[PDB]
Amino acid sequence: PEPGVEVTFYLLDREPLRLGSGEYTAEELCIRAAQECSISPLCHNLFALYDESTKLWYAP
Repeated sequence: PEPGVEVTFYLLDREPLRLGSGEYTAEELCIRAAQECSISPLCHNLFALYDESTKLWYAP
């Protein structure tokens, strides 16, 4: 609805990430999310981004 970027998490205990302006790559956002979800660096390799409305996974 409202303009902007909203990266959601399946854990309701964590606030969804918000962005307003800038240029970013997928890996940077993945790292930022992993910091919020307290994922160890050894296991962040298994995670990525996905879009429900388009059924497409972003490249790294």
